[PDB]
Amino acid sequence: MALVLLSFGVPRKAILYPHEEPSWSLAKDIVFHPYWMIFGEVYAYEIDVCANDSTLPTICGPGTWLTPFLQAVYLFVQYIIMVNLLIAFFNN
Amino acid sequence: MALVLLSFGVPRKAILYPHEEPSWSLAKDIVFHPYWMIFGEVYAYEIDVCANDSTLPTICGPGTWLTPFLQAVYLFVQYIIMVNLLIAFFNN
Ligand SMILES: CCCCCCCC/C=C/CCCCCCCC(=O)O[C@@H](COC(=O)CCCCCCCCCCCCCCC)COP(=O)([O-])OCC[N+](C)(C)C
Ligand SMILES: CCCCCCCC/C=C/CCCCCCCC(=O)O[C@@H](COC(=O)CCCCCCCCCCCCCCC)COP(=O)([O-])OCC[N+](C)(C)C
Ligand SMILES: CCCCCCCC/C=C/CCCCCCCC(=O)O[C@@H](COC(=O)CCCCCCCCCCCCCCC)COP(=O)([O-])OCC[N+](C)(C)C
Ligand SMILES: CCCCCCCC/C=C/CCCCCCCC(=O)O[C@@H](COC(=O)CCCCCCCCCCCCCCC)COP(=O)([O-])OCC[N+](C)(C)C
Ligand SMILES: CCCCCCCC/C=C/CCCCCCCC(=O)O[C@@H](COC(=O)CCCCCCCCCCCCCCC)COP(=O)([O-])OCC[N+](C)(C)C
Ligand SMILES: CCCCCCCC/C=C/CCCCCCCC(=O)O[C@@H](COC(=O)CCCCCCCCCCCCCCC)COP(=O)([O-])OCC[N+](C)(C)C
Ligand SMILES: CCCCCCCC/C=C\CCCCCCCC(=O)O[C@@H](COC(=O)CCCCCCCCCCCCCCC)COP(=O)([O-])OCC[N+](C)(C)C
Ligand SMILES: CCCCCCCC/C=C\CCCCCCCC(=O)O[C@@H](COC(=O)CCCCCCCCCCCCCCC)COP(=O)([O-])OCC[N+](C)(C)C
Ligand SMILES: C[C@@H]1CC[C@@]2(OC1)O[C@H]1C[C@H]3[C@@H]4CC=C5C[C@@H](OCCC(CO)CO)CC[C@]5(C)[C@H]4CC[C@]3(C)[C@H]1[C@@H]2C
Ligand SMILES: C[C@@H]1CC[C@@]2(OC1)O[C@H]1C[C@H]3[C@@H]4CC=C5C[C@@H](OCCC(CO)CO)CC[C@]5(C)[C@H]4CC[C@]3(C)[C@H]1[C@@H]2C
Ligand SMILES: [Ca+2]
Repeated sequence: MALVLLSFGVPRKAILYPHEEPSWSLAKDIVFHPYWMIFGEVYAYEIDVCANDSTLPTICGPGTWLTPFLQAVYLFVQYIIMVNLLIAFFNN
Repeated sequence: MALVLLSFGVPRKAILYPHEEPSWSLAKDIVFHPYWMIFGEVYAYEIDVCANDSTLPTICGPGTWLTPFLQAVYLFVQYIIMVNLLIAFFNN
């Protein structure tokens, strides 16, 4: 579940923030939001940053349309596969 | 699950609110938010109170960077261990 977390956070930060200097904040940002998605937080108005109801309208830029597809795959793997695999692990 | 709740609420209130007089509101605040986290509410914009998108920007202060780590551990224990232990209890 932690490798799936990093498989999503690194491209999302890379696509949405293309103009970053090296900083230890990059370690925070690739882990932070994808972790809280395991626990119910979809960040509904930060998906599709180029939409009209977005709370991150300045992050809209070249290629940020990829991130809704990335997050759809992420949560399918996390809730629908890995959380239910973990329920099933405990039962048996 | 109730002791894990108090193991998290007391330090979060202590770290984020260091200048409190004795009041019965302290009994409320160490229980209130950690309980609603069991039920889907991550309080996404109150995590990392020193961030730019925070809804509690005046709570930023010395040592408030500890609370995202505390809440990550809390919800791992609550959903991923204790809720699934309770699903498994009912099944068997
Ligand atoms: C629930 C616990 C996880 C939570 C963290 C707390 C851990 C608490 C304690 C846990 C007890 C440890 C259990 C046994 C393992 C022993 C040490 C070890 O690492 O060994 C393995 C090497 O490790 C690897 O091959 C992978 C190393 C990556 C670890 C990164 C942690 C990511 C999860 C972090 C969470 C991210 C959350 C994001 C997703 C929600 C190999 O195993 P071994 O050494 O051969 O020993 C195995 C058994 N034996 C002795 C019979 C051989
Ligand atoms: C999975 C992959 C993860 C990534 C790996 C790489 C990790 C590299 C880590 C690098 C950390 C060091 C770089 C920063 C230097 C300190 C200054 C700093 O940033 O201060 C900030 C807090 O942050 C801290 O004080 C540091 C946080 C320390 C804990 C980091 C955990 C790393 C390992 C895991 C251990 C976990 C425990 C369990 C272990 C078994 C304070 O500033 P601010 O918050 O920005 O707020 C600004 C406003 N203010 C001035 C009012 C404050
Ligand atoms: C024991 C079992 C093993 C656990 C696994 C490993 C644990 C993960 C370890 C991660 C390493 C830690 C990442 C932070 C790096 C340092 C941050 C820093 O220097 O500055 C930041 C401080 O911010 C913080 O100190 C808060 C960090 C975020 C909380 C992480 C919660 C854990 C979620 C994940 C848990 C699952 C992880 C899944 C693994 C893939 C801010 O940046 P700054 O430049 O200081 O200031 C910017 C100013 N600004 C804020 C105003 C904009
Ligand atoms: C689902 C129910 C819990 C919900 C609350 C409602 C309770 C409803 C009713 C429940 C019926 C009671 C079942 C049996 C126990 C009898 C009384 C008792 O306490 O006995 C135990 C002492 O108690 C302790 O050792 C711990 C005391 C702390 C209780 C605090 C409540 C926290 C949960 C609150 C929720 C926080 C939620 C936060 C997390 C989500 C010892 O047991 P005993 O006395 O020896 O008897 C056991 C069996 N015997 C007779 C065979 C020996
Ligand atoms: C787990 C650890 C928990 C902590 C333990 C310590 C507990 C100590 C408890 C202390 C309560 C007494 C102190 C306050 C005095 C009354 C005045 C007051 O605050 O009024 C407020 C409401 O609140 C109340 O009226 C009181 C709430 C009573 C229920 C508390 C449950 C305690 C035990 C559990 C029983 C649960 C049932 C199940 C039992 C089996 C009204 O004011 P306000 O809301 O601020 O709004 C202001 C605006 N206004 C003026 C328009 C209103
Ligand atoms: C039966 C089975 C056992 C159950 C277990 C024990 C139950 C827990 C018992 C907790 C004790 C009660 C805590 C409140 C204390 C009194 C509040 C007070 O005096 O004032 C507050 C009134 O606020 C309220 O009256 C609302 C209290 C919060 C709701 C609690 C929901 C239960 C969540 C947890 C359930 C799981 C608990 C898990 C256990 C760890 C406000 O403060 P004030 O100073 O009056 O005014 C401030 C003004 N202001 C509001 C404008 C800012
Ligand atoms: C393939 C599956 C079936 C789908 C069929 C239908 C789709 C066909 C497939 C792919 C469509 C690719 C082009 C679409 C972009 C058009 C709009 C656009 O300009 O967007 C952006 C650029 O976008 C680019 O420059 C494209 C970047 C390359 C993407 C590499 C493959 C992505 C899919 C993975 C590989 C596929 C396999 C994945 C596994 C399933 C916007 O940037 P801009 O142009 O500068 O806009 C102005 C911005 N400004 C105003 C801020 C300055
Ligand atoms: C250790 C695990 C691996 C992590 C490695 C990397 C991290 C290395 C470890 C720890 C880093 C500790 C220092 C980081 C703070 C730097 C930034 C800073 O100033 O932050 C705060 C102060 O912070 C303090 O004064 C530190 C408080 C002591 C923390 C005690 C241990 C915490 C971790 C538990 C023990 C560890 C074991 C836990 C089990 C895993 C900000 O306060 P300030 O300075 O006044 O800022 C100005 C504020 N003003 C503008 C509002 C006025
Ligand atoms: C197998 C996994 C692949 C992904 C990953 O885990 C292992 O690989 C790790 C390597 C880390 C980087 C290493 C070095 C630096 C340089 C530093 O430079 C200080 C700049 C400035 C501070 O303000 C000086 O003042 C900033 C941080 C950065 C870029 C790390 C970011 C996180 C990274 C990408 C980690 C990530 C979670
Ligand atoms: C084993 C567990 C350890 C944690 C815990 O449970 C048991 O221990 C309990 C003890 C409680 C405190 C006892 C006394 C007071 C003094 C009172 O003084 C009136 C001030 C003002 C009112 O406005 C006068 O006007 C304010 C409340 C406070 C600090 C309690 C807070 C909650 C505490 C910390 C409880 C907490 C849930
Ligand atoms: Ca939910």
